[PDB]
Amino acid sequence: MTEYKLVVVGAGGVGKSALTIQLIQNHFVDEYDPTIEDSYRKQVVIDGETCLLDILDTAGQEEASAMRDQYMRTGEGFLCVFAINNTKSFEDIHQYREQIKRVKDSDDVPMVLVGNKCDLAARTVESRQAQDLARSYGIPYIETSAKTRQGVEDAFYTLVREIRQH
Amino acid sequence: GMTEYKLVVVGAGGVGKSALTIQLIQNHFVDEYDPTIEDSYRKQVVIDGETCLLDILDTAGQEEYSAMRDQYMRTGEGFLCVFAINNTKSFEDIHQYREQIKRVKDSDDVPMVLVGNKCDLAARTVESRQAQDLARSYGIPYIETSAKTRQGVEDAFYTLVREIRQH
Amino acid sequence: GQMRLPSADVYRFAEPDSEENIIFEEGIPIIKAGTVIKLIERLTYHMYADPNFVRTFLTTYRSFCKPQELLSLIIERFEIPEPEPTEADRIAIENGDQPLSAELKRFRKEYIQPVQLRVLNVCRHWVEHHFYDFERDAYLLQRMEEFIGTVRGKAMKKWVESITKIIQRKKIANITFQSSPPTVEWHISRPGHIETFDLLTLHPIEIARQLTLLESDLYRAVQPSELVGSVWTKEDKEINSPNLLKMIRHTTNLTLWFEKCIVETENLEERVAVVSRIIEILQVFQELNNFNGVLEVVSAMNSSPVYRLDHTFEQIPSRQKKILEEAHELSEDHYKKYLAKLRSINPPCVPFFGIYLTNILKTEEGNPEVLKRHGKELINFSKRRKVAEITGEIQQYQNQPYCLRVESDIKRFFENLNPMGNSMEKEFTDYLFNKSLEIEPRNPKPLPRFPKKYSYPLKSPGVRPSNPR
Ligand SMILES: Nc1nc2c(ncn2[C@@H]2O[C@H](COP(=O)(O)OP(=O)(O)NP(=O)(O)O)[C@@H](O)[C@H]2O)c(=O)[nH]1
Ligand SMILES: C[C@@H](Nc1nc(Nc2ccc(F)c(Cl)c2)nc2c(C3=CCNCC3)cccc12)C1CC1
Ligand SMILES: [Mg+2]
Ligand code: NA
Repeated sequence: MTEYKLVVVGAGGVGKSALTIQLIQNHFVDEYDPTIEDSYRKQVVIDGETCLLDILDTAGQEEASAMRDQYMRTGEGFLCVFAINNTKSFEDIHQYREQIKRVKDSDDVPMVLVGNKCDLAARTVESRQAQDLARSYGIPYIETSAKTRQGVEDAFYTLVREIRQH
Repeated sequence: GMTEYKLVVVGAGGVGKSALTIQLIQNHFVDEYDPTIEDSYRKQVVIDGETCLLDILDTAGQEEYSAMRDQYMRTGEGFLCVFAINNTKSFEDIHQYREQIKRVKDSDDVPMVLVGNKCDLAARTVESRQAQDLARSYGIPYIETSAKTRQGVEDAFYTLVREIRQH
Repeated sequence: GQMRLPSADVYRFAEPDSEENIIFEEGIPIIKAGTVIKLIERLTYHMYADPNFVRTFLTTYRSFCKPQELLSLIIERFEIPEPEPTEADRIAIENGDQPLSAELKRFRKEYIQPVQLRVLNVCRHWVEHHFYDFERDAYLLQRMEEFIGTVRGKAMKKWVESITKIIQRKKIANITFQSSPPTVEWHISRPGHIETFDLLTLHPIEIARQLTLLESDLYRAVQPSELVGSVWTKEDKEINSPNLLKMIRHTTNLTLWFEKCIVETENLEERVAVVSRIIEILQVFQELNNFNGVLEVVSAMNSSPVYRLDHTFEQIPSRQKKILEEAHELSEDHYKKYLAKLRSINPPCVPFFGIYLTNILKTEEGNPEVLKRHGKELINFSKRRKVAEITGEIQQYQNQPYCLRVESDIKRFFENLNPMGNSMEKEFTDYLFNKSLEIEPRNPKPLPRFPKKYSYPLKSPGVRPSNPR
């Protein structure tokens, strides 16, 4: 059993915790309890191989913005999450991308761009704009809903595959 | 090559039974233990000049799974029946453990030893004479052990191996 | 340079690390032993977060620190003094200018705010995942509410207000799937006819599914509070470990029911059908990764009353003998193949709990509470980490739910199963063994014949599922 260290990052309120708890427990969290730092484990078979996912769920609130280097050092791949009804959260993605690259001193860090809350009709970030950004990073773009489970396994397990082949 | 003996520890829970195998298999002289370590219940020893391998099953903590006792007992060639010298109920349980071993092994003469274990400084309630009398009525050896000083631990296991060898 | 710290005389958590107060294992450090002050410092460390350590500590700390004392210590940790103005700040103020306060601003940003946030994360994890401390001590809860409710200042405000609401919700205290659950399967007993339910009249697929839902729920209900301190073995086990004991007593009752179904079927041909049906239920348990259920069956077949039934065993079809042998071999060699299989499957699963109990108990009993170093007694934290590795594995398999539909009548049938009746254990297991001797006497006594007891067909419907439109 290979172990994989995944880290979920992005602006406050985009659904990092809801995505993670949907993956771990098959439950949608309605409350908005801002995270400081949480960690989860999941044994799962991906492409016929059993592994153990360690998932770090990080703080999006700006008051925690000086505490990120410590978790970026440990992570092997990153889910970069924004919400498709929150343009500021999409503009915040590049700050996370640049900090991860600096901390890990690498242009080639496993990452997936995640556009969450895709169950909501009132979109303000178009898929094309997010896909363009993802291509500029060399990474896939996956739209998700922590509420309905749409795309949730695809997002996390695509990240595992990129760590596996790194 | 060397003979392997499959030994099984049985007895009441909650009264320090596990200290017997831990102290044996331990690094005698470093008080530490990881029971999850594959073959932390196997120990090569020399008994009366003959080297052998002990494989010890101690399911301490699973006493409430009472319908699994037959399964666990069936794996063994010799048995340590353990009670605590400050717990009369655990001593009174011995008769039924022995009857159950005899039924599982389908034999009236199964290698076994009676072990009285001193698990703390609380007052002893089973005197050595009572336990010697019980062991004699069964035709089996009696060994007393300390759960803290390792006294008697080697004697209990080596005596059982001698019972198997002389069966 | 490193930030300067408050004087250790006014703030105890600024004492330098030494082997008299902390020992590390041989890229964050792993603590082997330390004083409680050093453990709490590293639990809330300014340089890094350690979420695993928070879980380990909050799961195991009561073996070395009382809950009331832990709260006092983390409040002490939270109350960090700010440094005085520096010489450059002094000179600026003397000239009527605003000081740069560079050292003060850095200490706030890089020491106070991370430590305080990590103290609040301990509080949040404590309330969310270890709330029993507060259920059992109402005054502890009052102290926590008061502490959180009086934290001032904007940097912590979002989390203070959140934690206040979380506490209030915990005081007064839904699953979604990738697909639909399969259709409930029926055999001789039809829906609503609970009086006919039995081993051979319910569908074997649905017996295995409904027992798996029941056993999964029992597994998922066991909290670490029922395990740490080996409390399920002690005199107050019924008070401290009720969900664990309910889970074990279910497993015991099902094993005994299987044994009773077998030996009370006196006709040989009927008894072969009973054993074959139990092995089919075992096959579905294996398909569902219900290892508790697998071992319920394996323990029944290994029991003295059943194991000796050579005439019955001889007539078990070869392919079913192979299924049962494979399941039995999971237990061989100290569960070697079981442990490897559990770590390879795709959950949901239902682990067998007994191995966890033995490993927690032996870890507790085989390691000292303290290490003595340089005349000091240090808390042996490595021992607690080992216990929390086991409780963490347990919790990891408690997360995944089964995509199976409950059948409320079948569920109630297995919830109310009571093979022993009013008999005591020794009485009942002697009865089972004497039944075994009656139906297949010891050689050289002749094998008797017995009349049939079942009026309905014995042919199994099999264990491959059906799917109408
Ligand atoms: N409709 C909808 N709401 C969602 C979705 N994901 C999260 N939410 C909601 O958005 C809010 C914030 O979710 P949360 O998971 O706490 O966000 P977060 O990114 O972890 N916040 P923080 O960075 O502060 O820890 C909650 O009310 C949650 O129910 C989604 O996919 N759809
Ligand atoms: C796979 C299975 N093994 C064995 N099983 C059984 N019996 C048995 C098993 C299931 C039943 F449903 C009934 Cl009815 C009976 N006897 C055995 C014997 C003998 C015992 C006593 N006489 C000599 C022959 C020897 C070697 C193996 C076995 C294991 C789960 C337990
Ligand atoms: Mg969050
Ligand atoms: Na007593």
